Amino acid sequence: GIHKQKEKSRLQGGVLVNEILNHMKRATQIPSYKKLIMY
Repeated sequence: GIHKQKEKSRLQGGVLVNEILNHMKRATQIPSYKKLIMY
């Protein structure tokens, strides 16, 4: 699964997805965290 109650939303929900992308992308822009999980 990749959605909680997105179904409830008709079109507006779409915008939500877009926003999410930003956050995710930013993550790849800062792989520094890798060091943490790593040794």
